[PDB]
This record gives sequence, C-alpha cells and structure tokens, in this order.
Amino acid sequence: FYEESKPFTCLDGTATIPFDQVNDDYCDCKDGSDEPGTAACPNGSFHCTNTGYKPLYILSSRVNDGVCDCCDGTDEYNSGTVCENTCR
Ligand SMILES: [Ca+2]
Ligand SMILES: [Ca+2]
Repeated sequence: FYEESKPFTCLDGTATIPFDQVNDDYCDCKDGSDEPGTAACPNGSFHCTNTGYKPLYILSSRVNDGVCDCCDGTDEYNSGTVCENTCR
C-alpha cells in the first residue's frame, strides 16, 4: 500500500500543510487559501457557485454569519439561517 498524503501548499507559498488542515476551520495560510469554505481566515473568500447563474465571491467572514449573501444560499450551511434560492 502507498500512502498519498501529498500536502497542500498555500497559493502564496507561505506554508505547506496536510490536506486535513484545508477547510478545518483554522487559518493556516496568510492569503486564506486553505479555508475557502469556512469563516476562519480574515482575508479569505467564499465562492457562491450560483448554479445556472453568475457566480459571486464574498468575504469569508460572511460564511455562516446567519445572513443570506449568495443568491443560492450556500454561504449558510451550519448557522441556523436557512436561505432560499433567489438567483432568478
Ligand atoms: Ca486550516
Ligand atoms: Ca452569510
């Protein structure tokens, strides 16, 4: 058996971490590139896929803040606010 855990490198080259530190809700990269799906980095961005319509990027601090930022509502996945799809 071959152990592939080839690690993640921050898009800014500042650190190399295992992929278990990617979206682990703690900021490990100065550019925020290890936490695209959480609110952990102060300078990160969350991608609103908005399937079928124009995609948007929001501040990471708006992920699970209880406010509906993406028209698809995907920024609110564990906050208690259930967002409706308003892309149309
Ligand atoms: Ca992390
Ligand atoms: Ca939000």
